[PDB]
Amino acid sequence: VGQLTGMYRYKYKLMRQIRMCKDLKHLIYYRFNTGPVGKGPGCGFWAAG
Amino acid sequence: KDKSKELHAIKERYLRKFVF
Amino acid sequence: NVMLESRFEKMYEKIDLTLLNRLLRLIVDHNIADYMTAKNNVVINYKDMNHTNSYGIIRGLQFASFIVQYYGLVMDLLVLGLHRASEMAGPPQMPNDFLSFQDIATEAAHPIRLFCRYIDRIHIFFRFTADEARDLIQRYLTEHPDPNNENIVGYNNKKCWPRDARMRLMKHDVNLGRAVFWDIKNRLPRSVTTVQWENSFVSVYSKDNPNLLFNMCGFECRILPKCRTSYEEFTHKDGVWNLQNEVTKERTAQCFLRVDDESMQRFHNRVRQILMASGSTTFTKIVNKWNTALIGLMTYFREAVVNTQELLDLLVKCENKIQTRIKIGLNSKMPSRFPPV
Amino acid sequence: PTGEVLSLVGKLEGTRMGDKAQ
Amino acid sequence: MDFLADLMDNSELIRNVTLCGHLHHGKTCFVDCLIEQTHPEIRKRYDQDLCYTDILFTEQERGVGIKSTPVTVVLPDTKGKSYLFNIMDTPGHVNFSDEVTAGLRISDGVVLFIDAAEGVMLNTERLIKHAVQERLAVTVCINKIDRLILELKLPPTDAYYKLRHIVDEVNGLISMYSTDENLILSPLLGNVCFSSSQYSICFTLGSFAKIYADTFGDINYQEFAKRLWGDIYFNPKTRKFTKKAPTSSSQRSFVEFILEPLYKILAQVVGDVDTSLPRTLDELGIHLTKEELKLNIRPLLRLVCKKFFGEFTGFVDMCVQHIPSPKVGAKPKIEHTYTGGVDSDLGEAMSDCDPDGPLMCHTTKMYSTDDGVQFHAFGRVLSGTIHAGQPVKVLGENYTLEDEEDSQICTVGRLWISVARYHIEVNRVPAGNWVLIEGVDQPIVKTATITEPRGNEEAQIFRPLKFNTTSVIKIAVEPVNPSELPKMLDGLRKVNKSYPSLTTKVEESGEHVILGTGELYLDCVMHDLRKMYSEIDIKVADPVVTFCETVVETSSLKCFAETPNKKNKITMIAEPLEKGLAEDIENEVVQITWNRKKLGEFFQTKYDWDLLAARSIWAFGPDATGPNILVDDTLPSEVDKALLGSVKDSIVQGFQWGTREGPLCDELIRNVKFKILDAVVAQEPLHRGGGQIIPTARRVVYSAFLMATPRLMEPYYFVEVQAPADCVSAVYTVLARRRGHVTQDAPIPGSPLYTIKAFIPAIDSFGFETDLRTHTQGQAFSLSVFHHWQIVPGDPLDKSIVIRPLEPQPAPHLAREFMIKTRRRKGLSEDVSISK
Amino acid sequence: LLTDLVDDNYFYLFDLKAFFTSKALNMAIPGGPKFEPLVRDINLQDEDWNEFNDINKIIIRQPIRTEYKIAFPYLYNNLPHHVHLTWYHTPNVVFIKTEDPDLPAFYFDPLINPISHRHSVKSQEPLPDDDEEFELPEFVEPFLKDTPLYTDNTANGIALLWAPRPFNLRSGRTRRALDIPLVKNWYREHCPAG
Amino acid sequence: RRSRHCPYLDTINRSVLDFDFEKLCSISLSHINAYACLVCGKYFQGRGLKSHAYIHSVQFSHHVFLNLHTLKFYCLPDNYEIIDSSLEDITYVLKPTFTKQQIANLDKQAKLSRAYDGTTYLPGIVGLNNIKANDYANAVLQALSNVPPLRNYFLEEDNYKNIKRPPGDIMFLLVQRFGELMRKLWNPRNFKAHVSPHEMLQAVVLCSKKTFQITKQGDGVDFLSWFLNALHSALGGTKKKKKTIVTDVFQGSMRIFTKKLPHPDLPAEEKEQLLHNDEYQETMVESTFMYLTLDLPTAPLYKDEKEQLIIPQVPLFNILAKFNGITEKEYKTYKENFLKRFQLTKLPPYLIFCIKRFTKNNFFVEKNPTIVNFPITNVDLREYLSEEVQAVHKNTTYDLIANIVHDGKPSEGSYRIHVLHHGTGKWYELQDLQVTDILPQMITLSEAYIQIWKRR
Ligand SMILES: O=P(O)(O)O[C@H]1[C@@H](OP(=O)(O)O)[C@@H](OP(=O)(O)O)[C@@H](OP(=O)(O)O)[C@@H](OP(=O)(O)O)[C@H]1OP(=O)(O)O
Repeated sequence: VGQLTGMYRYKYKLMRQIRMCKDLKHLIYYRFNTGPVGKGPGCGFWAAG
Repeated sequence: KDKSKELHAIKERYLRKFVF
Repeated sequence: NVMLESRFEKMYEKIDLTLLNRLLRLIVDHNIADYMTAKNNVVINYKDMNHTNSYGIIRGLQFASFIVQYYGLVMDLLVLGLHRASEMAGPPQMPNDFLSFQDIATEAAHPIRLFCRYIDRIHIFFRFTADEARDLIQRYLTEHPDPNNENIVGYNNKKCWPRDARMRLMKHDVNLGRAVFWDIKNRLPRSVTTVQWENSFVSVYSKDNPNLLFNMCGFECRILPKCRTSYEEFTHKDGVWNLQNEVTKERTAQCFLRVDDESMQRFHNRVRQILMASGSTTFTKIVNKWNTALIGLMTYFREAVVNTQELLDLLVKCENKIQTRIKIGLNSKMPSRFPPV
Repeated sequence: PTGEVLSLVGKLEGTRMGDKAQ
Repeated sequence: MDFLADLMDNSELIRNVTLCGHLHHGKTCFVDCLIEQTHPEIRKRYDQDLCYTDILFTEQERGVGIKSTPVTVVLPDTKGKSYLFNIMDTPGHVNFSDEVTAGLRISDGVVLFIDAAEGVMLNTERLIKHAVQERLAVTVCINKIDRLILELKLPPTDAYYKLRHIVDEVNGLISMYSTDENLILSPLLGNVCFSSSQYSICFTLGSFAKIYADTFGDINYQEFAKRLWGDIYFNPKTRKFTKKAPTSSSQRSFVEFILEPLYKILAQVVGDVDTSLPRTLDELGIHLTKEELKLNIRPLLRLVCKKFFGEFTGFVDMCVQHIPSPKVGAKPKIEHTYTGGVDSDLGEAMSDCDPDGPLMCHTTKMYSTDDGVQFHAFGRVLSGTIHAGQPVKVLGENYTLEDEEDSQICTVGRLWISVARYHIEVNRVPAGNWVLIEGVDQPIVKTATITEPRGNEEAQIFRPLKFNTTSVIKIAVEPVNPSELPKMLDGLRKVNKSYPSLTTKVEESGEHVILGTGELYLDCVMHDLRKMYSEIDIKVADPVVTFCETVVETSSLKCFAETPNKKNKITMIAEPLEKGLAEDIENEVVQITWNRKKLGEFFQTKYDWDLLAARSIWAFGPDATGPNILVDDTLPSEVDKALLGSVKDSIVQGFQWGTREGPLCDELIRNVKFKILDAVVAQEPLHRGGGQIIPTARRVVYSAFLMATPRLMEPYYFVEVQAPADCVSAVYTVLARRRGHVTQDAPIPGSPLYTIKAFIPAIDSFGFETDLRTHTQGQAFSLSVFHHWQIVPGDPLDKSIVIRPLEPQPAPHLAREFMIKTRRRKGLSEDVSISK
Repeated sequence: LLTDLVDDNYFYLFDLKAFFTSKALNMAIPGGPKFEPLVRDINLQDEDWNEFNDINKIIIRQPIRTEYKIAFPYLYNNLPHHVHLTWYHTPNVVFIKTEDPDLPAFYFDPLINPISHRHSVKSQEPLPDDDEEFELPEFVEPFLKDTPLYTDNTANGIALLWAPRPFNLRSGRTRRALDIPLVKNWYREHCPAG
Repeated sequence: RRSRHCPYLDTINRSVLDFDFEKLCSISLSHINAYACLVCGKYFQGRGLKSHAYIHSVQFSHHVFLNLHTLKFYCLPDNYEIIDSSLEDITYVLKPTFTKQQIANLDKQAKLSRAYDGTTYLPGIVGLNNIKANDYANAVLQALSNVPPLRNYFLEEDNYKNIKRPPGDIMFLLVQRFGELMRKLWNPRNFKAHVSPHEMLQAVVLCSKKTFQITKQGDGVDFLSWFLNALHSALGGTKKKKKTIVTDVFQGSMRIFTKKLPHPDLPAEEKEQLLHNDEYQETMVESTFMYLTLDLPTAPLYKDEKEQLIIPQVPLFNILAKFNGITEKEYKTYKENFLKRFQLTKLPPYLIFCIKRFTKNNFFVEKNPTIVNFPITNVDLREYLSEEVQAVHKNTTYDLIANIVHDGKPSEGSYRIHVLHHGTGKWYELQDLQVTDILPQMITLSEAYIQIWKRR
């Protein structure tokens, strides 16, 4: 959301959400891209964000 | 190295920009 | 070895004018003494408020310093005593040095071995034999019993040093420090002057305490003798005085310097009053005041800066504040990549 | 490049204070 | 309510039982089930347990029982005989074993709770051994039966095999401690009960046979229960019980009639709620409403087992049959506890448990109030009744008939019968009951005897409480503000009243040391001190263990000491004791009070000491059962035996004091034998005074012990861990890291978990539990108990060894370091002054 | 999406109470978060070399870790204020899940160490004279003989007992899609190694 | 019979014998069987074999011990009783028991008693040792010890013993230890010239529930009020008695006329109709007091025209213009003002005057330094009593016997006490340890805070 919209410029506290949304990604991606599946733009578990 | 880590731990116990 | 650093709390405000006049007539012509003491009794005025100063001395007088340097001298005779004061000052025809004695026996013939009064801050260095220290401790505890071992509560310490490098509040050492301070305080009459424990520091070096701490002239000093707890006699560290024995010409002790917290706070407040009183002021004047203050501090300490790692951060923060003040003066919106040229 | 005065706590500690003085 | 009070008068209808077992084995949950059965308005929540006896805030947060709780409730029997039960719900943690003993002394029966899946564990063995030592009746309850069904999914034959192995192992354990053959256990004997307190299942063979007889009729439930266990099979061709299997795969009677229906009901409830549960409940006669079938699996299972099994009558009948009432169970209790013995007139009167006899209470617990400023004593009445607002005489642990100094007259205020959460005020409490006495807290410290004043003056005290294990963990405790020093002391007093094994001692340097058994025990002690007793800030030193001192060689030269009177000379030598002899003294295998002819024969037989030399034994030190022995070996023709016997007592006190305060680091002395080789006693009676002999005796003891090669002894804990079979290597690694060696690693029969038994240094056990649980990610759990003193490697008197502060020293540098710092902690001198 | 954890022994010092303790005590579990101190107390953080806390009197064998000061907070550090006591030890829930449906629900899995009923000591117990005095009536049978020992749902019903919170319930209340954190238990547990 | 022939009687040193400490063992911290080693003055676990007292006897070579409770002496290395006349004084130091003949003779004493250290002192006028800067409690306790009837009541134990107590009532601990301290103060054969209230301060802290701590220094008026109210509760059975030793000595009866003042922002007709509505009319309410609180005039806030910076003074009778029908005090509240004029009914035999200092203004607390101008010999309160009760109270003359004075700012101040020796008529001030002989005239030139008056 920070890269797409850049809404953190008008609310810095919103960064707390942004840093979380990236964090969740690291939680999900490395559980997702674990087996034969590798890194790539295919993960679609969008519930957390 | 790791042997001195234990001693260092004992001694320590007793003695603008947006960042995504 | 116990060192007591303290100061007469309100000597300036408690110099009795009649007693001061008598003491001055002792050393100077009675006309001069009367003139000085009468000059110390004038009307203090400020705006709509005015009164008459009849108890303390006025420090704005040009000769007032002399008076202080005389009055404090009397306190020395009350602290050291006539015998020890004469031993320190040497014979009247062969005056001694600042810290020296005519003979070694005179040096070792009294607990008080070093003394310096400065203006109002007295530093005293006692060396106590075990029997003498024990006797002083018992004499102090006779009228000040401490069943709860509460002597450690109010004991001031130099928190700027780490726990191992600080003074260790052992029971016997703290008792000796309290005993020494009480003995010194008993000598001075409570009306002519006074010594307060809270605004004083007593540091003892023994088997328990390897470091001798004190603070003088804005310098936080700690001597750690090479004999006991010197793993390496390093010389690369430039903020460390390497004390030497004049007789053996050998490495015996090691002095660590540090800027006192009060000096750092004074410098910070000076920079603050430079900055805040800089509204309709030229940039050159602000930079000149900053340069003068910085050069004064750095050329006064010159070694205690490097060890005081907090002073470095304070100095760079103050420099950044001054540069930000100049930049805001140039333009309200702060620059992003302002140059240092 | 910012021009900000950076603290030298741990920076430039290798050299003595007698350097570059005569 | 009133029937409960009127039931106390009859001493035959009262059972004083204590529910003891290993940590987290269901004792508290079983008491919760009993409370729910007795109290209609008290029901557990569906998710959270009830934990009725867990009244402390610490217990409800740690999840572990901390203190014993009294529960006095009326329970129906199988026939319906409403008995009165005083249950002592004791903690299962080994560190709180003392808290069991406080409840074990005032109990006539023991209910050993054993987890079905885990089986016999460390604290279980310790508790059965200890209970057998106090000559108490032992009955076993296997709790958590559902773990064989809902967790292991064992076949019913294998579940029976696991239960039989569990019961047979306790039988092989009691035989190691009980000579009486009546202490055998078998569910058909009524000794063994089965239960699952999570789902409110509680049956013995008699109770389940009673259920059968109620369902079908014309069945003798006693005779049926006589054939519901073991290798006995059932033949439906003859409808008869045969010792031989009627068919090829005939299941046993227990499997077919007891385990099979329980397995099937649990399977239907947990798997077939919607399909077959109503049908099987109609078959079993259980009717559940439509809303009661909407509950989740666990509440529904608990409800359906409550309906089918009903009351906990099997537990009641087991306790009634195999645990003596106070009236019949008083005589062994008086013999093992009363110091004057059963032969005494007061002992004979107390053996009858007469409610009209002289008042004789035995307070063993001390419970704090809400505000913590007043303590209520808790004890068993053994003779007579105690009335509210009545002056009584409260003795102490040091009281003797010759010394009325330790007894203070106090007025008994209100009296309560205590049942967990609440207390019912009463006027009088007849003999054989448990009572909370208010107003007698001041003279009581740990354990006291309450009797009547101005009468029954020939009344000694009950024996001081004897604990399973020695407390060796030591923590120094100071106030953050020295101005608040008295409050801490006050708080210290309170914890000393509240923990039976706690030992608060002020040292020479002024440090107040608290003695505890383990990390959790001391953590709870400090929580109680900080939060409810002192209510002040407290500084706690790093935990350390207590050390002892021993010798390994005979003293090189005869060590002599002469009194300041310069008329009495004692020349002594020091020798180490044989292997196991010190343990024999500690275990009270032999006492100094034994007849002297056989006392020497013991050492002549088991240790081949000379009969004359063995008869020369003076006393043990530093206590009556202390592990140090003082032996006379003076030449008969050189020292007058009659004259030497005059100062024998003074030498005994000097020996005891010197052994209690060691010269090395002011600690206990163990495994040392001091031989008196020469005595020169002043012939004048007043020149051999005790005030001169005793310090001289201590000095010569110190000199002989120092000349003999000194060694430091550190406590070694015995640690058993239950971990998955994969985690054994991790436990091995942790123990090897913490200077511990594994003695055994055996699989638990009937469970994948392995039990690893090892010995660890006590001073190296701090954080060992945390290290093991964190490294194994919580799969491995450990319980540590003090086992035995062992010589620490290294020479403790080596002056050349240099100690580096803030470094774990190597092994040869341990014994020296363990001395010096300890001396620094005691305020002693830097080194051992041998010339002193 | 569900970890096959049977009991919360996995969350020994990694649970909510332990993290509250660590935040209150200004330290941090290795896998746990870091917080700004609850109270500054910088002056009291560095106390003087008292005779009580004298290091010359302290025997060091294994350094006191942050976990030790969290496992027993009232024993290992001074001033334990706003601190929480964690659950000591839930009994190890020894649940053995079936790996093949084509196997009886009540089965002696090889994971169980064999009981191995020993016959070294002949177990003797009081049992009456066999098949001579006691006879059951013809109407007396085990309570549930018609009912089978296990159905097809017995293994799955038992495995439902040792299931995460949403899946061990028979009924419940409907939640919002917002209020269901699917990955909440992923970071509540320890980070995977490597 | 080896008793009565001990050789260690010369070993006893009465100088170090301080019994003001708590009677708990210095090693086991056990309050039972407390034994004090007379050679060193340290308490131990108790007499007996393998006991801490026995260990100290065989270690320090100290033989004679005194049992704290039984008041008997023993030799521990041999453990036999000791009976000697010369030891009686020691027991009389530990448990000073006063006979009824001696109790009534304490107010007629004019002899400077001799201690063991030679520091002559007057009984009752004994310095209370400051522990942790709590001189307010020492001053209040000295003032109450100077009261003759209260002292005579507390000098004999059976006066306040064998009274029924509630099971959870720790209030007794405040009254059973006050008697001990008071009989320590009036003991004319003390080993030490001073007395340490350290034992009673523990009971004060425990009973007050952490307030009036030893370390902090609370207000003397508040502590006096709490102590007088607690002693009243501590005496009697489970239900408090109407006439305890505090009610008949300090409590008097006062009448209050509480009239509600109407809000100023009201119409005059509306004001008078509200007055007529009985909502804003006087309501006579009787009450009882332990002390009379005297409000002081506000500081002048300005220099005088002639004598700049003149200390403010007020005559006592101007302060005592309260408690009469003529004068009124507009007591202001955040809700509404009230007109409360007082009227004394029954004057207590001992009247305590608490002068209102340490007033909390809108931003902090400040002391009113106004000097109270009062006589110390003879007054008359007949003008301060209603005509109905003037006949009942034939005596209205009070003499100052005790005076509390606070020196220094309210942030940190010392509490000095001037006590009038009833036997001799002299005035002595005692600030903790320090005792001096201030002239009776110089008593009234102090910033008085609490005073005690005797009607004779
Ligand atoms: O971790 P971040 O710096 O926030 O960037 C991540 C990261 O890229 P980096 O490797 O540069 O850190 C991931 O990549 P890997 O760590 O797995 O290599 C991931 O991409 P993949 O998991 O698909 O490789 C993701 O990318 P996205 O969320 O766009 O799929 C995103 O990279 P960007 O946010 O820079 O695209």
